[PDB]
Amino acid sequence: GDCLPHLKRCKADNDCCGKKCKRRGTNAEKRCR
Amino acid sequence: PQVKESKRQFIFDVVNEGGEAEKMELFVSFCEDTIFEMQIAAQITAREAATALAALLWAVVARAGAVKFLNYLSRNFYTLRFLALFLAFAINFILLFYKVSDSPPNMVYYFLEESTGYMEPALWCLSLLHTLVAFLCIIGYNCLKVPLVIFKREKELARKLEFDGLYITEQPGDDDVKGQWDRLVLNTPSFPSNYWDKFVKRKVLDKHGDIFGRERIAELLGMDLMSIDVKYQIWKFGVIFTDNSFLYLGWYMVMSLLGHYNNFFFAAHLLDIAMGVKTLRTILSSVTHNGKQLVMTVGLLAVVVYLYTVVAFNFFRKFYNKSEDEDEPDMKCDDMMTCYLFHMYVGVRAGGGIGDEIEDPAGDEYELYRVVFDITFFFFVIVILLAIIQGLIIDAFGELRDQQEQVKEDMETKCFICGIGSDYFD
Amino acid sequence: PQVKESKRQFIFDVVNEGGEAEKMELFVSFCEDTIFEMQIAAQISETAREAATALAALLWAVVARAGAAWGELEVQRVKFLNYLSRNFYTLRFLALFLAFAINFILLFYKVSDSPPNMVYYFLEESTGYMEPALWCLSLLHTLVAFLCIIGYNCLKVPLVIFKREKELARKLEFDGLYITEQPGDDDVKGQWDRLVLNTPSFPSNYWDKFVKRKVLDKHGDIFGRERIAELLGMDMSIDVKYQIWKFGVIFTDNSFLYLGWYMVMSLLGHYNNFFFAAHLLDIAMGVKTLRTILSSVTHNGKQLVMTVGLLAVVVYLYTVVAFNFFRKFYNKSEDEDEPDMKCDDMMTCYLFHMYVGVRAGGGIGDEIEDPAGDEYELYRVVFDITFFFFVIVILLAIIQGLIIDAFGELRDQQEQVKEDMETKCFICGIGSDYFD
Amino acid sequence: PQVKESKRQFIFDVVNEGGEAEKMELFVSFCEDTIFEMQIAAQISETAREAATALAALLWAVVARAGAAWGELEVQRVKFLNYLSRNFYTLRFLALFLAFAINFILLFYKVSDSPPNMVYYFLEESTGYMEPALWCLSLLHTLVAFLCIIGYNCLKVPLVIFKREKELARKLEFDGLYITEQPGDDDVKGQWDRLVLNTPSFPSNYWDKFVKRKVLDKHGDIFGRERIAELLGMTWLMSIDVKYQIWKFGVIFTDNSFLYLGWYMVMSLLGHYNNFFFAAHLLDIAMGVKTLRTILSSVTHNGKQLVMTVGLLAVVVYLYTVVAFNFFRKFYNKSEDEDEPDMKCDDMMTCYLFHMYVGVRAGGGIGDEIEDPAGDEYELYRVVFDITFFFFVIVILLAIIQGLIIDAFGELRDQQEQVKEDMETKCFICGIGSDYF
Amino acid sequence: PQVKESKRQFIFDVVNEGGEAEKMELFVSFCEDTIFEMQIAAQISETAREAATALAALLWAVVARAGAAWGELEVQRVKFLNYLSRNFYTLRFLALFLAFAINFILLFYKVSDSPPNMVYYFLEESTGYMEPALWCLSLLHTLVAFLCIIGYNCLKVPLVIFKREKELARKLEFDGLYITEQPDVKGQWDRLVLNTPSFPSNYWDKFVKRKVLDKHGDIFGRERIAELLGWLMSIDVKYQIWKFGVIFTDNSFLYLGWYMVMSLLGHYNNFFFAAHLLDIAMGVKTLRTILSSVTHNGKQLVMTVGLLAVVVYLYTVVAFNFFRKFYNKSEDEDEPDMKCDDMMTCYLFHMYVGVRAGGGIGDEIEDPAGDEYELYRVVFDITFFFFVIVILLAIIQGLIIDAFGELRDQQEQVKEDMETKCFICGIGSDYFD
Ligand SMILES: Nc1ncnc2c1ncn2[C@@H]1O[C@H](COP(=O)(O)OP(=O)(O)OP(=O)(O)O)[C@@H](O)[C@H]1O
Ligand SMILES: Nc1ncnc2c1ncn2[C@@H]1O[C@H](COP(=O)(O)OP(=O)(O)OP(=O)(O)O)[C@@H](O)[C@H]1O
Ligand SMILES: Nc1ncnc2c1ncn2[C@@H]1O[C@H](COP(=O)(O)OP(=O)(O)OP(=O)(O)O)[C@@H](O)[C@H]1O
Ligand SMILES: Nc1ncnc2c1ncn2[C@@H]1O[C@H](COP(=O)(O)OP(=O)(O)OP(=O)(O)O)[C@@H](O)[C@H]1O
Ligand SMILES: Cn1c(=O)c2c(ncn2C)n(C)c1=O
Ligand SMILES: Cn1c(=O)c2c(ncn2C)n(C)c1=O
Ligand SMILES: Cn1c(=O)c2c(ncn2C)n(C)c1=O
Repeated sequence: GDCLPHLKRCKADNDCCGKKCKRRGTNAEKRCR
Repeated sequence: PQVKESKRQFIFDVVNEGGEAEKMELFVSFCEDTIFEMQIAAQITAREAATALAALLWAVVARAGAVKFLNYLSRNFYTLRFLALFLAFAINFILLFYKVSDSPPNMVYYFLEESTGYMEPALWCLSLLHTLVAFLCIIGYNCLKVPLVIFKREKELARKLEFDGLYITEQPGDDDVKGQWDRLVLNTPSFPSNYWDKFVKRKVLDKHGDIFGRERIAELLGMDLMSIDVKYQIWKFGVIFTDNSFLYLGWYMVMSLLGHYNNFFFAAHLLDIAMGVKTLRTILSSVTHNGKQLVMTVGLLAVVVYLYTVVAFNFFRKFYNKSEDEDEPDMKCDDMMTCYLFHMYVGVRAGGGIGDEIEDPAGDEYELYRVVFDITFFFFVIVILLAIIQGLIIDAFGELRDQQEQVKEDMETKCFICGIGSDYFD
Repeated sequence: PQVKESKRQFIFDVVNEGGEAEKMELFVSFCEDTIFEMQIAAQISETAREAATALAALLWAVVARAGAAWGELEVQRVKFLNYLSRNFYTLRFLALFLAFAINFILLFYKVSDSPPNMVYYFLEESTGYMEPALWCLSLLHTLVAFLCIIGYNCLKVPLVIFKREKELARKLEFDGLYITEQPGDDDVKGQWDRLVLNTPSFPSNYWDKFVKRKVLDKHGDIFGRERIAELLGMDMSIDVKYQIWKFGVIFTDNSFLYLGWYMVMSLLGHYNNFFFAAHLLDIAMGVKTLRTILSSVTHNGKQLVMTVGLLAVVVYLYTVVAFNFFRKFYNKSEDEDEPDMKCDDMMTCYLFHMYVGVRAGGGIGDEIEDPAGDEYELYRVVFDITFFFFVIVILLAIIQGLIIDAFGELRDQQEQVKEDMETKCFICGIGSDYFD
Repeated sequence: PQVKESKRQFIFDVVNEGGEAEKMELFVSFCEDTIFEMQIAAQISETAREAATALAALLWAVVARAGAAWGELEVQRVKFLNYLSRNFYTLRFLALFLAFAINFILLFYKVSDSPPNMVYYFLEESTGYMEPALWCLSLLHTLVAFLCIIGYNCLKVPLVIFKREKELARKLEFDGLYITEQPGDDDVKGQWDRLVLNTPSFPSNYWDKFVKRKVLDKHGDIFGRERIAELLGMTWLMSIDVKYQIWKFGVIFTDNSFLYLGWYMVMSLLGHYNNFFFAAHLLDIAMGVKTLRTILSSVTHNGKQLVMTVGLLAVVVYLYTVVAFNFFRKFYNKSEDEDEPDMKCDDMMTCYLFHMYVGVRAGGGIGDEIEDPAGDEYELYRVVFDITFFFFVIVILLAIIQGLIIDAFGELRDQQEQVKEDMETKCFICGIGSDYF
Repeated sequence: PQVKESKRQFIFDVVNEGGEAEKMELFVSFCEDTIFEMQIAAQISETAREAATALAALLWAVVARAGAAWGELEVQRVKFLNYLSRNFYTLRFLALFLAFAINFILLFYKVSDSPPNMVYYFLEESTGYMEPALWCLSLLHTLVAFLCIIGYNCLKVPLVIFKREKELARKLEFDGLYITEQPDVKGQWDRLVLNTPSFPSNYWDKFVKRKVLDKHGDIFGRERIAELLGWLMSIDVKYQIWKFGVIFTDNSFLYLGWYMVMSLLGHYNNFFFAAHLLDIAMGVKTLRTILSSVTHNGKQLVMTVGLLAVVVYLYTVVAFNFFRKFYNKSEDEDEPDMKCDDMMTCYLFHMYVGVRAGGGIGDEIEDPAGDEYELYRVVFDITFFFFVIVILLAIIQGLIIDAFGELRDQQEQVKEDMETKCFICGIGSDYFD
C-alpha cells in the first residue's frame, strides 16, 4: 500500500520503499529513484 | 465563457495549497464571487531570415498562450490585450532596423529600409495605436475585474466584522496596512455598493451592542438616524492602485507613454508573453521560489571571493598586470577595490579559475602556493557554488512544473467534493 | 518473429498509454490484427587509413549486433514477390550496409582546382579498386531500395488497409459517424473516407461483407432507406474513387513516406555521389536508444520552442541596452585604423549577441573589451554578470534539461513497462505475490 | 528563546537519526536537560563607492533577516555576569556587525612605493574618520569577543558538564562500566573521565549526591568494598579539588563551540598585528544560518569518497603524464619565441604539475594548451591521447566529484524536508498522524 | 580471513541479482564451498619535493586505512608453500606499497641530451641512496609478485576447481548434457575430463561414474556410456591440462599473470611500472564502482558515441560541400593550412577540435561577417553547438553518472535488505522486534 515500486510515479519524499523520490532535472515526473 | 479561467485558477489553487479543512469555505467564497460574475456579463540576407523567425515566433505565441459605451469594450478586453501584444511585437520587429552614423539623415538614430519608405510612418501609426489600445485596456480593467476584487475585499471585511468583530473590539489598524486603509469605508453610507447584503450594519450593532456601547458602534460604522462618498472614493482608489494586475497594467501604460519619447522603451512590452503562457511564468517564478537561499548562496560566494581577493592582495600582487606594455602598466590588484572587482567580474565568469588571466607562476617565488590558490578558487567557486546556484533554480523550476501535473492528477484521481478516490467510484 | 515484435509493441503501448478500462478491447483488436497477418505470412510462404578502417569496422559490428533491421509470367511474378517479402528485414540490413560502405568510401575524397574551377576527384592509396566500386555500390543500393519499396508495399501496406477498413466499418455500424452525425472539420480522415462508401469493394480485407446490410437494417427506421442506399451506393472492372482513397491512405502512412524519402534521396545521389550521406541516418531508426534520443527532442517541442523564444527576447532586451548605452567597447579589431564595430546597427548587434554571446560560455563580456580604467565600469560589470547568469546559467540549462530529462523519462517509462509486465499478469491485475 | 532552539535541535537529531526504541529515553534526557536550562535561566534572570555601499547594505540586510536574533563588589561581580549572559545572542549580533563594518572599511586599501619597501595605506574621498573608525572597531571587536567567550562560559558550559556527569553516572550505575571493565582502547572521553571519581564533588551540578553510595551498595559484594571505596575516593583555595578542575578545563576545551569561539577570539587578537586577519571572521555568517552551514557540511559529508575520487583522478593523470613524458614531449613547447623555448614535460615533476593544474582546469582537455599535431608524426596517437584524457577527466571524474558534492547538498535538504513533513504527520509517541484526525 | 570475504560477496550477489526461488540452492552451494575453504585453511594451518611527499603520504595513508587489507627438501618445500599460502592479502598490500614507492621514486625522472641521443638521468638532491634503492624495490616488487601468484595458485585455484566440479557433475547427473543432449566453450573444454581415469579428484563423489551409467543405462547401452566416461605414473595428462585451462580461464588468475608480466617487463624499461597503480581501484569498493559505471551502460554508451560520430560526419560533409574557404588556420598568407581540403582531414578537425571546443566548431573557423553565407554559417555553427555539446556530451555524462548512482543505490538497497529482513525467513525485522 504505502510502499511503491522502484520506477513507479511517486508524489512526495518517502511514501514508498525507496524512500527517495528525486526528480531528474526539470522533469515533472517524480519516482523512487 | 470568461469565468471558466477563474474556476480553473480557483481549483488549481485549492488543490495546490488549500487545506482539506477549508475546502468547503473556499468553495463558498468562490461561488459567492461567481454569482455576480454572470450579472456582470448580463450588464455587459538578414531581412528575410529575420522576418522568418519573427513570423514563426508570432505564430507560436498566438497558438499557445495568447450604457453601450463600455459594452463592446468589455467583452473584447481579452482580445484587446492580444491586439496590443501584436502591436508590441510589430514595433519590436521594426525596431531591429536602426542604425547610427555621423552623416546627417553627433550620432543619429535613423532607418535603413530596402526601398520601403513607408516604414517610419508605419512605426509612428503603430506607436499611436499601441498607446491608444493601452489606454483602452486600462479603461476596461476598472470595469471588468476591479468590481470583483473590491467585492472580495468587502466580503472579507463583512465576514471579519460579523464573525470576529475585529474593528470594534480588536481594532488592529497599526499592525497591518489593510487594517488602516479599511477604517475609512466603515463610516461611509455606501459600504454595501457591491456586497449583496445592504443591511450589514443592522447585524453587528446587536451582535456586539450589549457588551460595548451602542453609541460608539453607531458612530464608528456611520449609523445615523448630491451623492459624494469621499471616504469610499479614496478607499476605492487605494484598493485599485494596490492591486497587482492594475499595477502591471498601469506600468504597461506608462511604458507605452514613455515609448513616444524614445521608441526603444517599447522593448519592455516583450515581457507580456512571459505572463501569457504558464511555463514562461514558471521560469520567471523559479528564481524567486528559492529567493532567500539564492541570495544567501550569492552572499557566501561574495565573501569567498573577498577572502580570495584579500589573500591575493597580501601576497599575489605583482601577478595582476594585465597590460602587455612595460612602459604603461595596468595594475588591477594595487587596490583592494580594484582587485575585488577583477575577481568578481573576470574570475567568476572565467570557468577555469582566476589563474587563466593572471600571470604564470612558473620561474618565480610563490609558485606552488599560487597553484594551490587557483586550484582551490576554481574548485570552490565554479565546481561548487555556481553549480549549486544553478541547481537550486533548476530544481525549483522542475518542482513548479511538477506541481501542475500533480494538481491535474489529484483532479482526475479523487472526488473533490466528496474526498473519496475513484477506485470505489470506478 | 513478426508476431513477437508486433506483440512487444502492442504490450508496450498498452502499458504506457493504454487505459485499464479498454485494455481488453485493445487485446481483442490486437488479436484481430494478428490473425489477419497469419494468412498474409501463410501466402508468402513457399596512418589515417588503418585507424578509419578499424573504427568503421567496430562501428558496423556494434550497430549490427545491437539489433539493426502470359501464364508463366503470372506464376513468376508472385514467386518473386513472396521471395522478396520473406527477407524484407535482411533487405533493410543490406541497405544499411550499402549506405555505410558508400559513406566510408566517401571519406577518401580530396578537392583541388587542378584536374586529376574546383574538381572533386578520388585519391586512393595506390588502389584503383574503389573508383568503380563506388558506382557499382550506388546502383546496387538504388536497386535494393527499389526492391525494399516494393516489398513494403506488398507486405505491410495491406495490413494498414485492413486496419483502416476495420475502424471505418466499426464506426459506421456502431456509431453512425456519417449518417447520424458528421465528423466535420479538423479531421482529414472524416472527409477522406467519404470516397469509399459507394465503392463495392469496401470489405476487401475485412471478413464481414454484410456490414452494409446490417447498417441499413439498423438505421432503416430512424432515417429513410433511400438515404442509406444513396449514402452507401447500393444498387473493365476498374474504379477510380477506391484507388484514389488507397493512394491517399498510403501517402498518409509515415513508414511509406519515409521509404519514399529514402528512394528520392537515392535518386538524388546520382546527381552528385556525395549526396548519399543522408542514408547513414538509418542506424538511429534501427537501434532503440538512438530512436529514443531523437524522440526526446520532439517530446518537449512546444516547451523547447517557447524557451528559445524567451531566450531570444532576453537577448533582444540585452542588445537594445548595449546599443543605446555602451557600444564603444564593441570593437573586435586589433588595428586602430581599421575598426570592426559589431554594434552599429540593431540587426548586426543582435546577431553578434545571439551567435557569439550565447556560445561563449562565460558571458558577452569575454569578447568585449574590459572596462578597467574607463567610465561605466560598474554598469558594464553588472551588465555582463547578469547576462551570463541568465543566458548561460538558467535559460540554457533549462533548454538542455528539456531534452536530457525527456530522454531520461522515456527510458524510465520503458523500464517501468518492462517491470510492470514482469511483475503483474496482463489479463488479471493479480500481482506476483499471490500468483507465486 | 533558548528552549525553542533546543527543542528544534532535539527533533532534528531524533528524526534524522531514525532511532525509535530509544525515542523515550531521548525524550526523558531532553526533559531533564530542559529542567536544568530553566533552573540556570532563573538563576541568571533579573563610482564604485556607492555601488559597494549599496551591495554591502543589501547583504547585511539579508543576513540580518535570516540567521540573526569589598562587600559591595560581590553584587557587582554577579550583576556583570548576569547582564552579560542575558544578551549572548545580542553580543554575537554585535560581533557580526563589527566584523562586517571592519571588512567594509578594509575593502578600501591601497599599496604604493612612496610613503603616504611597499607600504599599506588607507585612502578615502574625504571621509578622514574612517581609519580611526577601523582603529576603534578593532578594539570593540576584541572586547566583544571577550564578552562572547564569557557569555558562552556562562550559558552552555554548565549544561555540557552537567550532561557529561549525567552520562558518567548513568554508565556507572546502569552498566557498571568502571568497576567491571575498563574503557581500554579508544574511548577518549572514557579515559579522560578517570580523574572524576576521586573528586569528592562528583555531582557538583547533578541533583543526586548519593550516586557513589548507590554504586558501592550495588557492586559491593562481587567486588571488594575497599576497592570500590578506593576507586570512588571514599580559604576556598585549599577546599578546591585540583582533579575536578582539570576535568572541567578538559571538557570545556573539548567542546566544539568553545573551540570555535576561542579561535574567533585568537583571530581577533591576531588581527591587530596585520589588520587583515579579520577576514576570517566573515565565516561566522556561514555558521549563523542553516543554509550556509548545510552547504559547508555537504563538502565533508562524502569526504572519504571525495578523497577516493581525487586520488583516482591523480593516478589517472599520472599515467597520462608518464605517456606524455615518454612519447609526446615536443608538443609541450609553451613559449612562442623559438630563441628561448620552454618544455613543460622536460622533467616529470613539472609535467605532472602542468597536467594537473592546467589540464583539469582547462575544461577542454590537455590538447588545447599543447601544440596541435598538424604536419608531424604521431598525429593519430596525439589525437587519441587528447580525446581520451579530456573524456576521462572532464566527462567522468570532474563530473563525479561535482556530482557527489551537489548530491550531498540535495540530500541534506531532502532529509530536512522529510523531518519537517514527518513532524506534521506523526504524534512522536504513537504511530498515528493526520489520518486519525 | 577469506571465509568472511566469501560470505560477504555471496550475500552481495545473492541479494543484488538473486531471487528467492533459487536463494536456498545458492546458499547450499555456498556452504559446499565453505567446507572446502575450511579444509584448505586447516591444511595450510599448523619546493615541489616537500609538497609531493606530503601529498603522497596523505594519499597512501587514506588508501591503506580504507582498503588493500631429499625428503627433508620436500618437507621444507611444503612448509614454504604453506607459508606463502597463509599470508596472501599481506603480500598483496606490500606489493601495492612497493608500487607506490617506486612510482614516487620515478616522479623525479629527468631527461637531457648530454650524458649525466636523448639519455635519461636521475636527479638526486645530494642523496645517493635513491638510485640503488630503485633497483632494490624493483627486485622486491618482482619477488612479491611471484609470491602473490604462487599464493593465489595454492589457495584460490582449488576453490574454482571444486566449483566447476559442482557445476559439471550437477549438469551430468541431473540433466545429462553429454548423453541426452550436446552443447558454450566451457562444455567443449571440460569434455576431455569425462574420459579421464580420475575425474572427481577434488569432489566427494568418487563413484559418480556408476551413478551416471546406471541413470541412463536403458536409453544407452553400457558400452555406449563406458567409452564416454572411460609422479610420472600418476600423471593424468587430460586432467592436468584441463586444470591448467580452467586456471587460465579465471579472471583473477589473469590479473595476477598480467601483474607478473608487467613487473618482469619493468626491468626492461623502468617506466612500465606505472601500470601497477591501477590496483588501488580494486582495493577500495567505490573506485571499482566508478570503473564499472562506464561498462554498466556500455552498449548504450557505444550507441551514443556512434550517433555523435554520425552527426559529426554529417556536419563534416555539410562543411566540405559549402564551408571550406574559412578553414585557413595558418596566419601566414604565403603558407596556408587547408584543414578541409580533404574529407578525412576535415572530419578529424571536426571530431578532435569541435567536440572539445565547448562553444561549437565556429570558434576556430573564421568569422563570416565580412563574406557571403554569413547567415548560413551562423545557423550551421549554432545548430552544431546545440546538437553536439548541449545534447550528446550531456547525454553521455548523464548516462555515466546515472550508472554510478544506480550502482551506489544497488549497494545501499542490498545493505538495507540485509538489515531489514532475515535471510532464511521472508519475515522482516519488525516481527523480531
Ligand atoms: N466536483 C467536480 N466537478 C467537476 N469535475 C470534477 C470534480 N471533482 C473532480 N473533477 C474532475 O475534473 C475533471 C472534469 O473537468 P472539468 O469539470 O474541469 O471540465 P472542462 O475541462 O471544463 O470540460 P471539457 O473536458 O469537456 O472541455 C474530471 O477529471 C473529473 O474527475
Ligand atoms: N498474461 C501474461 N501472458 C504472458 N506473459 C505474461 C503475462 N503476464 C506477465 N507476463 C510476462 O511477460 C513475459 C512473457 O514474454 P516472453 O515469454 O516472450 O519473454 P520475455 O520475458 O519478454 O523475454 P525474452 O523474450 O527476452 O525471453 C514474461 O516475463 C512473463 O512473466
Ligand atoms: N506529540 C507532538 N508534540 C509536538 N508537536 C507535535 C506532536 N504531534 C504533532 N506535532 C506537530 O509538530 C509541530 C511541532 O510544533 P512546534 O511548536 O514545535 O512548532 P514551531 O516550529 O515552533 O512553529 P509554530 O509556532 O508556527 O507552530 C506542530 O505542527 C504540531 O502540530
Ligand atoms: N540469518 C542471518 N544470520 C545473521 N545475520 C543475518 C541473518 N539474516 C540477516 N542478517 C543480517 O546480517 C547482519 C549481520 O551483521 P553485519 O554483517 O551487519 O555485521 P556485524 O554485526 O558487525 O558482524 P559480522 O560482519 O562479523 O557478521 C545484520 O544486519 C543482520 O540483521
Ligand atoms: C440576495 N442574496 C444574494 O444576492 C446573494 C446571496 N448569497 C450570494 N449572493 C450573491 N444571498 C444569500 C442573498 O440573499
Ligand atoms: C472469417 N472470419 C474471420 O476471419 C474472423 C472473424 N473474427 C475475427 N476474424 C479474424 N470472423 C467472425 C469471421 O467470420
Ligand atoms: C564430505 N561431503 C560433504 O561435505 C558434502 C557432501 N554432500 C554435500 N556436502 C556438503 N558429501 C556427499 C560429502 O561426502
